[PDB]
Amino acid sequence: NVEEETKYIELMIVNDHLMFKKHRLSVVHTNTYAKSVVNMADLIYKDQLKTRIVLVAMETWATDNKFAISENPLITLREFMKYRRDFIKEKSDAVHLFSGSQFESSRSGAAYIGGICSLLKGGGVNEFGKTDLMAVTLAQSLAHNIGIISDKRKLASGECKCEDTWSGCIMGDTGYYLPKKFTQCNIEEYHDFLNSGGGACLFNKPSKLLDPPECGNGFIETGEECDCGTPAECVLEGAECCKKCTLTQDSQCSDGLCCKKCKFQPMGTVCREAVNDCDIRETCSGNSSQCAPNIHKMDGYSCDGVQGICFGGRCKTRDRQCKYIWGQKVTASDKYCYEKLNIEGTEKGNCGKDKDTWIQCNKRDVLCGYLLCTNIGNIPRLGELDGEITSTLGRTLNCSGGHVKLEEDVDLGYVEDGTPCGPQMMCLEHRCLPVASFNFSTCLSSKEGTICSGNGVCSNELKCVCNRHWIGSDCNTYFPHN
Amino acid sequence: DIFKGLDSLTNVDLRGNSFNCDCKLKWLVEWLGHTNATVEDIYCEGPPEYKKRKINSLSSKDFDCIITEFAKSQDLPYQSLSIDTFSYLNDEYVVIAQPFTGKCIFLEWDHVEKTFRNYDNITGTSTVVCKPIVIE
Repeated sequence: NVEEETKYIELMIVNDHLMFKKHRLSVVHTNTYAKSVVNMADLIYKDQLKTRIVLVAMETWATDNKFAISENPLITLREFMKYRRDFIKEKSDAVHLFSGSQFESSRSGAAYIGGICSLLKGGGVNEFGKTDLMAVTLAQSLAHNIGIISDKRKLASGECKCEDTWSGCIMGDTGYYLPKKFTQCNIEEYHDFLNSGGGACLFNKPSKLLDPPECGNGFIETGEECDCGTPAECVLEGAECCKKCTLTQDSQCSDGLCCKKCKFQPMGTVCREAVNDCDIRETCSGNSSQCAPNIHKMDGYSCDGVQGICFGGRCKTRDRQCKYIWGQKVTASDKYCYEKLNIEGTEKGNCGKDKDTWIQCNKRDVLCGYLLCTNIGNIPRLGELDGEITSTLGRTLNCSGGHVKLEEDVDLGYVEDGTPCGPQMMCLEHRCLPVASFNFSTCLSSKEGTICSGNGVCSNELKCVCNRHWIGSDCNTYFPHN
Repeated sequence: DIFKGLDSLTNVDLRGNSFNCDCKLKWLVEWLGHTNATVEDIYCEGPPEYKKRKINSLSSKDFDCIITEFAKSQDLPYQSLSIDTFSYLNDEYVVIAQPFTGKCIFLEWDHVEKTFRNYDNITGTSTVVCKPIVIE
């Protein structure tokens, strides 16, 4: 399935001048050092995650640091990410900073949780360290970016623990003696993230790498007509397709799901079933060995008739917010709490985060104020509590809320932006606002007030993907075919 | 011990011949404790510990070369990280931390067969160190 498919995370490394000076000002040494670290992290990820981290590019500042460098991991991470947004433009799934400034914190590297495949969130910062040390830090940070984090609630409950009890696991504080195995909850979080639609940009094979043309490296690069890998593992997959980076008499493929038994599969086959309603099934082009590019519902499309919205391919509901923030057993409360707590109250219902004078929420809409769920546990899966978890009690409901934080300034305790409040009514700056606030673009439509001429759904690339037997770009002409 | 290769001999002459009286040459002094044949001793100019005297008058204790080597007695199969020893109850105990086991092991020397005897163990998850200190 989609999980079993080989993910390809396009990573680019940004390097500051501190470790450049520490490496005797040598460009080539830093380049090969980054290549070795990338290879080591890929070897880590290949055992379980089945994900190859392709070092698409790397930048090292031989001159000096462009922006302010501080020992605070959060401030330095923000500066690196804003520098990436301002200057870095090349397509890359993850943008990771090797921080020469060794952070004065207790955590090795600072990476956003579930932030991969994002312009302002796709990557993290890894501090200076030993080759293995920063390789482990990069592995932890990339696990963070793909939503793989140590589960605090399961740690307290003992639901899942590190099977490498010798020296702990990678997700925890980086001990000197590195382990070799990830926990099963790491992989479970990976399936949950991929099924949610996150990390959809990791399914592309780059054609250009920092590595010279190497036969059997697992990627069809420049100068290689086909690549089935080393013949040791080529027997299982693509045995007759490609041999020694060369075709076997009459052939059309090397690997890939869209090409079964080294031959082209029939047209219309689904090489990737949609994970949810936010995902769009991918069909092979009929002449491309690799599966179709990942396409999801455009940002603003609802998971259901009214409730829920797909952002970046990930569904968002109040119930989904409670599940991500608090836990699976925790579900969003009814409108009763929303209209009985957000209207007036301290620490119970608040629109904006103001400890002194809490922001009042109007009765027109109360679905963007304090996030209220049902049966909130002792501790959330991720984040921290700003004080104590708020608890509030003809129908009786167990009403609860909190102020779950994160490594970013954004507060997960409130309702995340874009959560629906009604018809085209979704959160923006802790308030229900229409689509005009977000200024969502209109896809290729021919009628009035429709999407892709009514029948058809626009993908994430703002391009229409018409339905069956609709070859027109704007879903206007019918072309029967067999 | 080149001298003893020959069996029969009555005269050996040492006159005006330099030497370096060290531990390796010490055998000669030891051989000079067994020699019987007509021999005249000459001066030896090696280390400054030896002055202008006769080698036959030397003693094997002037050369203080104590040969020290190590004999293998591998008996403990368990892995180890920290090995630390400490004198206690007139028996210097050796304490060993075993990796991947969380086992801290105590060994005491005994003269029954010239080895160390295991007598105690500790509970743990994965031992790294077992620093022993005896106070009061």
